[PDB]
Amino acid sequence: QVQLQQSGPELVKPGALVKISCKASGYTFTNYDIHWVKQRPGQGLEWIGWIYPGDGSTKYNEKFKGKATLTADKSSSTAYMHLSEKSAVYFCAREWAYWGQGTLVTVSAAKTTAPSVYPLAPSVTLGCLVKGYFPEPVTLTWNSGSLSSGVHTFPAVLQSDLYTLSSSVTVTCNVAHPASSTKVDKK
Amino acid sequence: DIQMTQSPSSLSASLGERVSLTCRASQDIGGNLYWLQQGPDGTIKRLIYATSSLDSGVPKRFSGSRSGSDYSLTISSLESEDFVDYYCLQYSSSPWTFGGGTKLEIKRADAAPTVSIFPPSSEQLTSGGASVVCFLNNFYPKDINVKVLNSWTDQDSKDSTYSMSSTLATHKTSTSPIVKSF
Amino acid sequence: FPNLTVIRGSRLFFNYALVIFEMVHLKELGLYNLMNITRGSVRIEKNNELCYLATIDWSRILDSVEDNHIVLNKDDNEECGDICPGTNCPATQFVERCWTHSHCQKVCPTICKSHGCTAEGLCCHSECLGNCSQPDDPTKCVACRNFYLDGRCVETCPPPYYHFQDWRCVNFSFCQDLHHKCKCHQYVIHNNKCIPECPSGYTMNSSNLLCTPCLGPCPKVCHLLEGEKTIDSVTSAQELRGCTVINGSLIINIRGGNNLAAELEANLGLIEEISGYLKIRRS
Amino acid sequence: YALVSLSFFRKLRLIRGETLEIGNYSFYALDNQNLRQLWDWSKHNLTITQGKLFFHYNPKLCLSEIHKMEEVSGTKGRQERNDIALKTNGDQASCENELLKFSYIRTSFDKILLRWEPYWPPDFRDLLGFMLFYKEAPYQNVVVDIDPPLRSNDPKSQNHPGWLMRGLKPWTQYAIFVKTLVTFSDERRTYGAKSDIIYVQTDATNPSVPLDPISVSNSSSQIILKWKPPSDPNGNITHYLVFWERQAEDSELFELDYCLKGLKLPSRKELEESSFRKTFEDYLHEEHRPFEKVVNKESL
Amino acid sequence: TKGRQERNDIALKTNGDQASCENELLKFSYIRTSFDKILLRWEPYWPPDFRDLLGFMLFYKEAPYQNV
Ligand SMILES: *[C@@H]1O[C@H](CO[C@@H]2O[C@@H](C)[C@@H](O)[C@@H](O)[C@@H]2O)[C@@H](O[C@@H]2O[C@H](CO)[C@@H](O[C@@H]3O[C@H](CO[C@H]4O[C@H](CO)[C@@H](O)[C@H](O)[C@@H]4O[C@@H]4O[C@H](CO)[C@@H](O)[C@H](O)[C@H]4NC(C)=O)[C@@H](O)[C@H](O)[C@@H]3O)[C@H](O)[C@H]2NC(C)=O)[C@H](O)[C@H]1NC(C)=O
Ligand SMILES: *[C@@H]1O[C@H](CO)[C@@H](O[C@@H]2O[C@H](CO)[C@@H](O[C@@H]3O[C@H](CO)[C@@H](O)[C@H](O)[C@@H]3O)[C@H](O)[C@H]2NC(C)=O)[C@H](O)[C@H]1NC(C)=O
Ligand SMILES: *[C@@H]1O[C@H](CO[C@@H]2O[C@@H](C)[C@@H](O)[C@@H](O)[C@@H]2O)[C@@H](O[C@@H]2O[C@H](CO)[C@@H](O)[C@H](O)[C@H]2NC(C)=O)[C@H](O)[C@H]1NC(C)=O
Ligand SMILES: *[C@@H]1O[C@H](CO[C@@H]2O[C@@H](C)[C@@H](O)[C@@H](O)[C@@H]2O)[C@@H](O[C@@H]2O[C@H](CO)[C@@H](O)[C@H](O)[C@H]2NC(C)=O)[C@H](O)[C@H]1NC(C)=O
Ligand SMILES: *[C@@H]1O[C@H](CO[C@@H]2O[C@@H](C)[C@@H](O)[C@@H](O)[C@@H]2O)[C@@H](O)[C@H](O)[C@H]1NC(C)=O
Ligand SMILES: *[C@@H]1O[C@H](CO)[C@@H](O)[C@H](O)[C@H]1NC(C)=O
Ligand SMILES: *[C@@H]1O[C@H](CO)[C@@H](O)[C@H](O)[C@H]1NC(C)=O
Ligand SMILES: *[C@@H]1O[C@H](CO)[C@@H](O)[C@H](O)[C@H]1NC(C)=O
Repeated sequence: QVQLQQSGPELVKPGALVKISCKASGYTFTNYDIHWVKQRPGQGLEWIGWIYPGDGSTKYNEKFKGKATLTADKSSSTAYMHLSEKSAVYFCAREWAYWGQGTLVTVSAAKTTAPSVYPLAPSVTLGCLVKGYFPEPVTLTWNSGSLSSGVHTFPAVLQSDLYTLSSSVTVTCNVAHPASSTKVDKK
Repeated sequence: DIQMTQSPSSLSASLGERVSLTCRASQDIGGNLYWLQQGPDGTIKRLIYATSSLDSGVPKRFSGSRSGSDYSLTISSLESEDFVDYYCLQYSSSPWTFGGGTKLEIKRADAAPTVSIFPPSSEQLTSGGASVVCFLNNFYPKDINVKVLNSWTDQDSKDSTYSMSSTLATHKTSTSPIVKSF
Repeated sequence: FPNLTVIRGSRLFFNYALVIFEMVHLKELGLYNLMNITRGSVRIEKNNELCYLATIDWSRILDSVEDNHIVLNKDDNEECGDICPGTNCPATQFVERCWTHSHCQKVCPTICKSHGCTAEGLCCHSECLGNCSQPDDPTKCVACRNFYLDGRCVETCPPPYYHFQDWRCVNFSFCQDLHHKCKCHQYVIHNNKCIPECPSGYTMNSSNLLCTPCLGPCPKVCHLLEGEKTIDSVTSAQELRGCTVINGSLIINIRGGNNLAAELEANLGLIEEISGYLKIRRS
Repeated sequence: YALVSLSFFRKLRLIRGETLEIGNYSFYALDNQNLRQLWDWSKHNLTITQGKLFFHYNPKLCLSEIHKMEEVSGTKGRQERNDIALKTNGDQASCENELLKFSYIRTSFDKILLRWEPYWPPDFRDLLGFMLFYKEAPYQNVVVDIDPPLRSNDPKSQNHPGWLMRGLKPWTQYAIFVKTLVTFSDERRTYGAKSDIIYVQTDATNPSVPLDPISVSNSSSQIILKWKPPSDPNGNITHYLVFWERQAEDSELFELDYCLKGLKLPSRKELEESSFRKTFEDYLHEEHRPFEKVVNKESL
Repeated sequence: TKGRQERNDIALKTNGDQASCENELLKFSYIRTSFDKILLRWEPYWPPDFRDLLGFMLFYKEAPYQNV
């Protein structure tokens, strides 16, 4: 089974440098090129460069010349990429046939912050507002998961370095934020 | 560098529809073209190599061809799982370059949004802030204007509609906008 | 290299014992202790800043300067103000000889020959070469004219010692250690010399490391790099000339060549055994 | 023995057969060990008015070529039993009918890495391997034995046979194509697959040193620098980069008394040598001075 | 190595397919010298299906020593 196992997600402070890994399985690491691609949320793919593990030989796309450095560790069968902005996903691929899972790299200066959970009500549609938290994610359910039909949970959007998420239900809001060990219940 | 011009950007289709995507190359790529599929998971799978060669276990509904500088990915008959993103990639020369991508959407009957407005919660007001939320639920097509932060859902797996949240509605289906205030 | 005194030239670079080439930034040689180049010539070429060449009398350092090739240096297109310490140096046109602005070329009385002399002009011992710390003492030489043994310059290596690398005397045990460090070159003894391999017509008497003549053709085991060798020409076949045993496998991929069949038999005709496989492909 | 094709007969369009070789043959090919082509039947037309074809002992000539000739020439129903041998024509040839495609191509200045479709004949045992051919090809008007890959399973394994070309000159176009080496089996033989000729150009890299440079001054202000181009340009040369820098006067010249009688101020085997210059050629793999980027010229 | 080879280790159809594996002996019935000429005759050979005989082939080289 040819497999490429990736790192992350990497939450980094702005200006810090980050190193992501791509652990190869099921083949002779030495004999095949490892390519790396960048993908900004909602955008397309971009080629970064490649490395031939056996040779240590490398080649970069001009637009990533100083921004990325590709290395490989033959003894561990792992490929690495050291980076120098905002969120971007980074992919690893063995000559484009086998792809890694992708590593999510988020650039933020923010500290952990618990959300403020507000019930909303003034068929019938009710809502739940989860404002000003960090980092992602939150787990939101209705009536402890009993009410799943007619639910719309909206993707979190980053507002002044803190997240906001909302949910509606058409006919109690349960919110959990791992990072802060917060668990809220609003009728 | 070789520019790969991929069209259409988006394509709405129905289950069972034959559809095709096209990649036009800047320079001759001599059939050194791949087609990649990217799912909602973000996971990329290579479908086609060498213009028309299908990768292992890639359903026979996927096929590739070329006529001149135009390279195409054709799905003979769409299955639900196919409504994802697709990208071409040339490997003829030095900087490997991709097409802009194509997103497959499910074509549905038009639907007007269910618009609901909600005044700030008493708890937020006690805290000093005030956020007014308006939900634009279960509409089709995806293009909608609201008249601040916006967050849009991806297409609903059950009813093929879309939904939007605007926090502090003009749609194809109405001549004049849907107005909600308190 | 302030004290480099002798370059023996046992092995040379295309006939040269000293090569100074495309040394961008070199202003002088400054090898002020270099007294003798025992074999070979000097090639000093294309050094655009190089001076203090005209000031060296190479006839004091080499027997034959006829084969020197000293050209395309700053010195040739006379921009060199080669000024010696006595603006004091010995002179040999009769011109003063120096290596730098602060170092003369050492010149001894002619009676001293190649042996060198002290500052007072007293001859070093006849077994010295170039210089000594004390006159007429073969234990005080900077270098030896012939061979080196036990802190002394000697005319030949006496039995039971062997001549090694044409400059030092070594005992049996030393030559034996080299031989077994291989088990590259597994060193042998021949004509009172400890040498890398037996000369043509001779083979290793295993025990005592002594070269003995071979009755008929010499046995020769050729161990192949990465256990395989592809012969695709007369040139590659020549690399196996004299082999009687191949330790490895041969791949023959000969698509042409002049004088072949005869040439292949000359180079491969003595092979008796191949330990691996023999593959003839596209020949 | 010397012929690989009969295409040298560029304008031959008719053989009348007014006279025939014994057995009534107008075209007879016997014991041509390297003959691979008659004419290129995609371009050439040849008519044979009378007589039959005879083909025996043409090991490198595919029967398809012979059958094409019958079609082109209008000799199709003329041949009798053993006029064209089934067992001594093409028996030793590459009659690859199937197409291998390159799945992957990668350049380096010195290397090319390729992958290509896996070929498996019916009795896969019959696959001896692959064969990759590459030559330096400046114009597109146009050997490695590759072990067969790892068989047994076929779920999600890039069993794509490939090769890393390592020799290669930089900024050089290479004609390349792959072939399957197989076994002529006891039944209706499997001819196999060859890839088409692809051209691949190595990357460029840093150029060799400009050769034979000469500095001259015809004037009290002018310097005429001339040179030959790098022996190994490893790319299309864009410009030459010349820097000049005035050299300060010899410090010591200001502090010498030249009235002191020593006032001489400066008036300011061949194939052993061949291989010598060549040895270093082969050994050869912030501030600002006045400079000039010399475009389309070999002088300044 | 007699019992070692398996199916298709040695090809029956791609070894010797283009060769002279003449097993039978032709004998010269007649020989005649001239200073410039040599006239020879030799046994007639006829294979089973005589149609299969393409002809004969005579080879001659100047040979000073009989080490040919
Ligand atoms: C090589 O080619 C020749 C010629 O091929 C013919 O012409 C070409 C252009 C095509 O149209 C071919 O299809 C065509 O065959 C072949 O020679 C032919 O061989 C056949 C079979 O043996 C003959 O037919 C048979 O003829 C006999 C009668 O015998 C004829 O020949 C005798 C020779 O001594 C005479 O004594 C006979 O009288 C008789 O003579 C023939 O008379 C007619 C007119 O009445 C003439 O047109 C003929 O030309 C003439 N023959 C000769 C040799 O002059 C009969 O009993 C039987 O039923 C057949 O009809 C062909 O007649 C003969 N033609 C020629 C021109 O020689 C060779 O066989 C081919 N060889 C090979 C190996 O393929
Ligand atoms: C440099 O030092 C040597 C020290 O001996 C000076 O002498 C030269 O020594 C070499 C051997 O080291 C002699 O070479 C030999 O010559 C014979 C033939 O005569 C030949 O058979 C050998 O193979 C070998 O080449 C050389 O003759 C001898 N020359 C002289 C003049 O003594 C040498 O002179 C020193 N040179 C200077 C300039 O100091
Ligand atoms: C035989 O020779 C060895 C090695 O000799 C040393 O290396 C030579 C090149 C030279 O530099 C010699 O003077 C050296 O001695 C002898 O081994 C040495 O013995 C001394 C004591 O005599 C000891 O201090 C060293 O460490 C030893 N060195 C090594 C490398 O073993 C050995 O004793 C000699 N044997 C006989 C019988 O003479
Ligand atoms: C010194 O040479 C320069 C350059 O000469 C040119 O190149 C030579 C190899 C040869 O081909 C000459 O005929 C070329 O002129 C002279 O400078 C140029 O001179 C021409 C007139 O001959 C003038 O039109 C250009 O503008 C000059 N270029 C520059 C940069 O000044 C120069 O005059 C010569 N001087 C002497 C004293 O010989
Ligand atoms: C190929 O040639 C056939 C025969 O050619 C004709 O006859 C000869 C003797 C000449 O006179 C020649 O000029 C004639 O054209 C044609 O019948 C056939 O059509 C040709 N086919 C093509 C594709 O050119
Ligand atoms: C010779 O060697 C001595 C060692 O002390 C050194 O001081 C001296 O400079 C050298 N002699 C000559 C003549 O160069
Ligand atoms: C390829 O074309 C060039 C001219 O562009 C010519 O000089 C060369 O000989 C041609 N080679 C072949 C094999 O046709
Ligand atoms: C034949 O023998 C002679 C010596 O009598 C020799 O010179 C010649 O090369 C030999 N030729 C062959 C093919 O053995």
